[PDB]
Amino acid sequence: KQQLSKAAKAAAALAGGKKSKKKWSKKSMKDRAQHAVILDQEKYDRILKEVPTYRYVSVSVLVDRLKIGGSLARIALRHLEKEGIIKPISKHSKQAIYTRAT
Amino acid sequence: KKRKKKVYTTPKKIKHKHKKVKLAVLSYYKVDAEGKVTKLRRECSNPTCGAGVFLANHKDRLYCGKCHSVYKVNA
RNA sequence: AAAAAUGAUUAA
RNA sequence: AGCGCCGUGACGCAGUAGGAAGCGCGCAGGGCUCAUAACCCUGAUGUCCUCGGAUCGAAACCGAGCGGCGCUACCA
RNA sequence: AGCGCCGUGACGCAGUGGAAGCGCGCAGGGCUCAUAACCCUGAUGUCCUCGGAUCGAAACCGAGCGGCGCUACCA
RNA sequence: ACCCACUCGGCACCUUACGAGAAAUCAAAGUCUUUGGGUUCUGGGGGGAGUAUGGUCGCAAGGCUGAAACUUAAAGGAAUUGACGGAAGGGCACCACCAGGAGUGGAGCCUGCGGCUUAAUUUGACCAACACGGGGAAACUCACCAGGUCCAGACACAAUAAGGAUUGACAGAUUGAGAGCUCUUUCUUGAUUUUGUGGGUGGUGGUGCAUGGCCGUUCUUAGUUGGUGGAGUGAUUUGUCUGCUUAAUUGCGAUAACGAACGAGACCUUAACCUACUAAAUAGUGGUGCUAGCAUUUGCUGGUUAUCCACUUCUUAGAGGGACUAUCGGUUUCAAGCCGAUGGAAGUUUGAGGCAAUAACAGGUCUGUGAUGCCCUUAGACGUUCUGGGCCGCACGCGCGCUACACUGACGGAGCCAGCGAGUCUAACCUUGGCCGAGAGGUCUUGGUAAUCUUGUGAAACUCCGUCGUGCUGGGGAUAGAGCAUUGUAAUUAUUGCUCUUCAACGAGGAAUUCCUAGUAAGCGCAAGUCAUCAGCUUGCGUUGAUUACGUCCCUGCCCUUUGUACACAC
Ligand SMILES: [K+]
Ligand SMILES: [K+]
Ligand SMILES: [K+]
Ligand SMILES: [K+]
Ligand SMILES: [Mg+2]
Ligand SMILES: [Mg+2]
Ligand SMILES: [Mg+2]
Ligand SMILES: [Mg+2]
Ligand SMILES: [Mg+2]
Ligand SMILES: [Mg+2]
Ligand SMILES: [Mg+2]
Ligand SMILES: [Mg+2]
Ligand SMILES: [Mg+2]
Repeated sequence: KQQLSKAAKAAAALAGGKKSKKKWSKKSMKDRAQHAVILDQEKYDRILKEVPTYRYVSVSVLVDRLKIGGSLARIALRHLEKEGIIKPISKHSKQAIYTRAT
Repeated sequence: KKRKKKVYTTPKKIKHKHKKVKLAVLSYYKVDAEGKVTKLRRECSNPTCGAGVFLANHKDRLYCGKCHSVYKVNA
């Protein structure tokens, strides 16, 4: 076919090297979301108060409705199951399902 | 595939030729007036060297020729 | 019944 | 006739305000092709019109010649 | 002789004292057997030079360069 | 006004040509080399050119009449076969689309190509090149570059040829080198040879556009050919087909064709089904029949073809059987067939393959071939070996891929499961087990020439239980630093493995584009090929196992028929 001249090949290579990274996407980022992994007194009172009347209890709903990390959600959830104010339905790792007691 | 010619950057070196000396009966055996003869050449120690081995002479060493051995004269 | 141009020379 | 200009490979064009020349066609040789053409690479090709001057050094500055360009050329 | 205007990307041209833009051209990818068209993307400028005023000039001032012009009438 | 029979004249039709024609065709285009009814006009290869000039007519536009110079090997007619059509009809395909799935194109890295660079960065290939040459190259391979050797210059002729014709050489320069290659002095063998002229032998030299063979493609479709007969002057055609049907030129059939051949089918391999035969410590199971270890009103294991016996269900391989769309209900030019249901292991030819026609491509390969013509080269070799380097080189562009962007996840502990393989005695192959080591590994034995051993390849994805917590985060693991090992003579330009450290882009990717219809897609690993070492590749194997569609010709193409053509180098 048509061979390009050396100057044209150099121009193309230099253009490719100078070229910026054309990311072909719209990059939208959500804002910083923090959850108090450390459990202070006010958050514990909020737990002991409003965790009852919750129709559905799980790590995700504890995270969404209360700014606590998944680790604190899991340990506090098992603590509430020990206190017996929530009864289980399906017991399984990676997914917990809990409702009101009695 | 078009090829170039092998141009050489060095002088050609000569294949060696055996040196031509017409002295092969002169410097080996000598005849006394009576006729008694004892070879002046030495003998290779190794049995597989031959009685007529005719160890050569150099400036500082002795060369065998067959067994490629090296000796000294003041041993 | 939308639009659709082009394709070097020679070689039974 | 005057006043400005210009002349750089075989052909055109680029220098610049002095430290020796670039580009494009053409030529030749390569790469591709059955072989070409186009294309690509490389090389060659300019004693910068001639002569003279100033300069350490001129294709660039100054003078002459040659050739071409442009403008000007009683008077009532 | 006197006077006026122009010079910006390869080309033709805009341009508000806060670093320059339109159209083509060019470049990369795609589609096509291939080129064009087409689609998706990029890049290109001592703003004729050299100094000055301004914090900062493409614009203002001074020169220098190259083009375009205008007046050129009464005798 | 209709009907029947006629008749003259007219516009025309249908059949066949007896005849004519180059044919298309023609009741005239017949009565024509068997050439003559009368008469008018026109043509003489294609262009120049219906042009120039003159004349004539016209208001003009232009008309009528009308050359030559020059130029050229065809231009043209009719028909045949193919090819093509933004032509028609009928079928068809996930290398086409529809409904979708998974992607690729974006990122990092691996690999191949181009280009740059280079001493060389060897080279072929541009749907049908680009993880292709089984091409994952440290030496070799190797074909490239910088150099050093050797002839493996058979044979014929001639010349040298009594120390010759010729080698080999330890030591010192010398060369990267312990190559006497070149030399520095002189020893060994002895018509094996040296030299030149013919010739021959080699060449990963060139030419695949000189060729063979092979392969790929046309072309995954259903197509292809002759004998005799028919049609045609002929090239050619019919057979070989309008309809229906099939995946099929598969059939039902129609029929100037009849009977035939290749391909398709049939065939062979392979996954399924066989409580039916043959059997088996190299496949098994069971009797616990022999002892027992554990728990205890009976289960799980250890030693079982000399510590025995029985049986082939699981397993294997021999001979077979089994499916033929069986039966039934529908539908049909009621024929080929097709759609449902019932049985059956199996009802898209049951699935998947192997083989696979005529004709061709200037397709690829001379670098697979002691396959090969011709050309070139042949001692300072384009021969062949040795050392080193290169093939990997990086401003860049592209094609296969691997790993990812995470919670349907990562990490940690545990549960715990395949099938295909392969593997040493002309020597170190597959490795149990024991011990040391964090690991990679190291050491001592064992078994296996193999349904016996590695090995139940205890693979991974997967499942459970915990840590993380939507933060480029503990996702990702690029780049880079330091050390420890294995292969190999040789690891630097890092073979690879292991440990610690660094922890980059990457937030699901523009235009665009690939593959696929059921045990399929996809996910997941394993084995084998190359292998001394090296998988991100390929060839297979199993594991987990979707969605969507049973369609159409819209796009991209294929087959048949009709048609048009100024194409045949074939749009
Ligand atoms: K495609
Ligand atoms: K194909
Ligand atoms: K992927
Ligand atoms: K070598
Ligand atoms: Mg053409
Ligand atoms: Mg004529
Ligand atoms: Mg090599
Ligand atoms: Mg060929
Ligand atoms: Mg036929
Ligand atoms: Mg390579
Ligand atoms: Mg991190
Ligand atoms: Mg491979
Ligand atoms: Mg065309």
